[PDB]
Amino acid sequence: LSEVKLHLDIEGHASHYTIPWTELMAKVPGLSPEALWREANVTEDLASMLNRYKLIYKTSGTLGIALAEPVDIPAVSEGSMQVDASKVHPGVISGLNSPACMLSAPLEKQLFYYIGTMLPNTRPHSYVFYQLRCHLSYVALSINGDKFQYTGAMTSKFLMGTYKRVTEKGDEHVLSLIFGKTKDLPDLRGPFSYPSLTSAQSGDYSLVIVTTFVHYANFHNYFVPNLKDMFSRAVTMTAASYARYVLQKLVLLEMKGGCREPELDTETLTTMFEVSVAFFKVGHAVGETGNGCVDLRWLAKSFFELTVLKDIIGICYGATVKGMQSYGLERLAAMLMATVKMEELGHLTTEKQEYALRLATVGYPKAGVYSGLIGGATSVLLSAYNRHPLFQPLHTVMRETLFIGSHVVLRELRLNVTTQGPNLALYQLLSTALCSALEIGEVLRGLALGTESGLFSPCYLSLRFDLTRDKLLSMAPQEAMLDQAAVSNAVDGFLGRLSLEREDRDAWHLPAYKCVDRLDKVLMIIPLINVTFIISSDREVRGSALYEASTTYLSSSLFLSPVIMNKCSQGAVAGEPRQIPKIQNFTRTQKSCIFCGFALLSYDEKEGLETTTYITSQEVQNSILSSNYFDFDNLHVHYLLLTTNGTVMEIAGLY
Amino acid sequence: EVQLVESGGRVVQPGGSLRLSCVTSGFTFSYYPIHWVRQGPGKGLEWVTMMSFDGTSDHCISSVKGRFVMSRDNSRNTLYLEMNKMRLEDTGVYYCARGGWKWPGGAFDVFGPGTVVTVSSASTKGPSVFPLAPSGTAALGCLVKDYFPEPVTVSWNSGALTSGVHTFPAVLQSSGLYSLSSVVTVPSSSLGTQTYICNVNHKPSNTKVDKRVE
Amino acid sequence: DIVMTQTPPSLSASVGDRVTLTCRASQAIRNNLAWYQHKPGKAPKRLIYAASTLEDGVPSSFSGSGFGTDFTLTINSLQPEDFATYYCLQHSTYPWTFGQGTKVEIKRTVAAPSVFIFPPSDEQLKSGTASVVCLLNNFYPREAKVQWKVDNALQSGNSQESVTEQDSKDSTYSLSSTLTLSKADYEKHKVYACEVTHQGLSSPVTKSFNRGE
Amino acid sequence: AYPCCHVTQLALENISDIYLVSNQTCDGFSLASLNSPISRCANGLNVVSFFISILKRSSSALTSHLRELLTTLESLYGSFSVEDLFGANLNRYA
Repeated sequence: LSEVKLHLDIEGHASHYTIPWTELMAKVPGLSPEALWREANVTEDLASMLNRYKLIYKTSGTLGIALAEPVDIPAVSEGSMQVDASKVHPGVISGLNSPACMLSAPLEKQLFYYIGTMLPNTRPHSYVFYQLRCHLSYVALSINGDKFQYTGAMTSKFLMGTYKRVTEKGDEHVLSLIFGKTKDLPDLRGPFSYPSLTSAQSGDYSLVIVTTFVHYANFHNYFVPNLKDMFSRAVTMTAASYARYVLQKLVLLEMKGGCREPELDTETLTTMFEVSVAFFKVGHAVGETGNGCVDLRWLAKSFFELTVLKDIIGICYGATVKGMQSYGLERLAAMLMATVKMEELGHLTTEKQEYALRLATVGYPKAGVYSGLIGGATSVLLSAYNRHPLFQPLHTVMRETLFIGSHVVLRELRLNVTTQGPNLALYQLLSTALCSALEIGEVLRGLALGTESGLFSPCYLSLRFDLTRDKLLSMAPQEAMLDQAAVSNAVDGFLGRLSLEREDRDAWHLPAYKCVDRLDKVLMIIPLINVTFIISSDREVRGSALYEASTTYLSSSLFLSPVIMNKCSQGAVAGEPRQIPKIQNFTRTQKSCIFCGFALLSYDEKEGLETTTYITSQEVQNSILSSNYFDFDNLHVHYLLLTTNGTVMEIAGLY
Repeated sequence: EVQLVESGGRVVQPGGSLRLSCVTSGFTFSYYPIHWVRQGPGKGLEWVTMMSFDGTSDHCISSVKGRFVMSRDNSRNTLYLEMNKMRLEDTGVYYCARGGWKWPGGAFDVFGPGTVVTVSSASTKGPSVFPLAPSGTAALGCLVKDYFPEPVTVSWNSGALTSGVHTFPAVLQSSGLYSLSSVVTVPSSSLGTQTYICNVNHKPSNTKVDKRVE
Repeated sequence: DIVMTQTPPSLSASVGDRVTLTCRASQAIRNNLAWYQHKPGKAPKRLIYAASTLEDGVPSSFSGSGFGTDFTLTINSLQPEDFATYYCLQHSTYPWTFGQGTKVEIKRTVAAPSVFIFPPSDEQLKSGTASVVCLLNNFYPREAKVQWKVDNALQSGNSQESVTEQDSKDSTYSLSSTLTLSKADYEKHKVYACEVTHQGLSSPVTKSFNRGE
Repeated sequence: AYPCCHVTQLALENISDIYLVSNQTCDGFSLASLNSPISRCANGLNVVSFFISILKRSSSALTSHLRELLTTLESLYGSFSVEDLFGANLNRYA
């Protein structure tokens, strides 16, 4: 509440400057140079000042050679509707074909709405930082009974993840990682100098490590990051691909024995910070572009990944994301999902299907407002299934396409409310048909090598429960070149993804599920239209009839109970089950869809079920008969036809 | 914060050439395209031209099409504007603003300070100063006629007379010379006793003249 | 070429009024119009961006609305620093075009101009040119009409008017109408009159001199 | 005497002028004098960073005079070596 002049010696020049507080204190609302003057112990003797500086860990391994920023957000498509996050006006975007984008100025306002203290006055930070309060977002977790915490606080400018450990006593060990553009780094308080704390500096970006010499030693026991590699991934990776990179590590850790009782190792703590970078790179990219507009196709891509990453972080750790979602983008995406034919979504482009399904997840999160979005994801699966050579391992084009559409379906299975079962059941049936022998075969090879097929397979959501440890081992890649402990690792992890109980993303939604006495003995369910079949080794299934294949005196049993119109029976029908009629009076080529709406089961007597097929169209049925699918010369293999009639039939020969 | 500074202001003969410079600091220069807007004397703002992000494409309004060429050096952070066949209508104050922001779709944020552009050939010339003689109150003044170019500093009694002074905006006569008048109202009872002196300074000719009014 | 048509061209209101500016497009510009406040001498500042988005550092009294054809800038409560001239801007299809702009004068009660007239000075006449100066001092509103009558002949196209900005203390305008003649034509005539028409006058009053009195 | 004073741990409002030493004036020490328009001794490095953070927080202090002070303060702040505060004699003055 005054004005002050500042005189000093510049190598022989008696320069003086006059700093006005009457101007600046009113001009910039956040400034109150009284608290700043207090925050520097301006009377602190050089002794105690020297005492404060020595305590902070300084960077020995301090370098990092230049990296190039990936160009992440794309230039506006000519004549897009540059559109307001706060004011999402009806019919402003016309279709998916319409170029569209949300302008970055208020989108930044809606991501970093939350406000709080970025640099605390907690012990390690108040020694080094002029305390700051900024608009921020944070990713936060707490584990080991709240005695190990991580907090990824970030602005549109820089991110500080900070680790905190408790030693079973009152002692707290604290270590923080500060990442951002070098110029945007916060204000240093004491005699401190940024290079001393900079572990990596490339072009415009930096990575700073802040901790006590006491504490860096206490973390060095279990946490030695490859600071070099983290910095390159945070810099050179596009914000959407970075969020997938982290998403890979979590899911390939989750089904494994990693995050049920987390291990406080280098890798997991490395990932915790990399989660914070994933959200921050998206917020940083939007904020740093200036007063422009972010292409919606980019936004749908990048905010799909964060939304999946938000889910998987909720399930591994008791973790929260606070301040990286704009309701404006969610209404914009939701309004564009009234544009398009959800029934005919699969008819469109590779590019358009992904962009649509991304908007569908982003539009209504907390799935279950307008439940027609499921039918859109189902349409992609169906249109993929027919053009996809059945039973084959889906190539990375189709698999990535279907993973995006799988998330909409996955959040409906979370609900207790059915939300229009019909589309939902058709998705699981098509997933079940796609879970074939080599679909599993390529996935397990993909989990032995950690490759892209490790994240997702339609089998995860299928109606297939004959899957256990022993069954997978028979279908694995046979190669001696592969580590058959990583093969054993793959079998363990795969079965951890589709444990029928304590997963909630396999079952408890069907109408025909009520007709089972013992649910653990059910191997598979085929929900057709007008009928659903219960394939189980359970004799007491309250269905319309009971078939028992000639299984063997090896496998417990093999029963097929058809349920007519998903209305059960009073009690399981008693007496001998029906024999499976054998059929040879059936010609191999058909020019009509005589098998439309039917199911085709392939089972080995000793192993169990091998493949399921849903005859959905003419090109599906002609793909079955014309191919080498029917091999009766193997007597160990039979072919079951499950009809909408409610009948079970075996195929023994063709002309 | 975000500063745009434009420097190439001058005086040009009609039809001649001038080169404008727009020095932009405080942001990533290459990730932005630029726009030019001019305000003529006593006229509204007019969009003139846009410099594209790449700089290869230059799109101008119909009046200046084919006469204006924009070149931007990303390393220099400066956008250069080359103007050819300058017209009398082109005279005004030119502003540059950044528009496109990860670039194609454009719009202006705050501009720079602008630079003065005067397309009038005529001549360096100091003004002629004529008294304007009065006839319970009356008023007197000072006619500052036929100078070029603006501005002219006017004060009364060397700044000791402040009340009721009105120094008008200059008008650009058809001759090409600016003409301006400065007047002041005085209580009529002061007419013989207080001395009224007119102080005219034309810096662009280095002529300073005093004028007694009676 | 899209034509942007702001109404009004000028407008007056006191401190704290609700001021509404309109601006219409010749075609649909769908949501790509902006507003800019330009104080004279200084730089223009953008106020609103997408016809809707109030942009940072601008007090919230300003609001904008409209789609396609009709757009609006409304300053909810006029403040003294909002005396300015405001322009709308379409960026839909370039060449981009402004409106003619709306200047927002700040209001005053009606007051008549104190009109004086000055013959050509003796000093000027010695050099062979004659300038007749008519003064309109401290009136409101801005709009006024000054025609010259030389020997009752309504003179055309040898007069130029110059208007002060609203004075900072009394909010009044002032006007200099300078009548130019060769000394040859000034000695051939004997009556020189200045006739001011103003809203604040009961009827246009004519100030006049016969040559050399 | 002693333009290079000695610091030991009055507030900002009652302060008017502040003087800073050169990087060779006090053998590496960053020392300052705070006074009222009566000189007290201040930690130079703490003081310099304060103003630097004040100017950094004021990105809207777009004066060519003020924004030149900030960039001159920053080069000044880096010229001092706290790292050279070895077993250097800490009580050379006062």
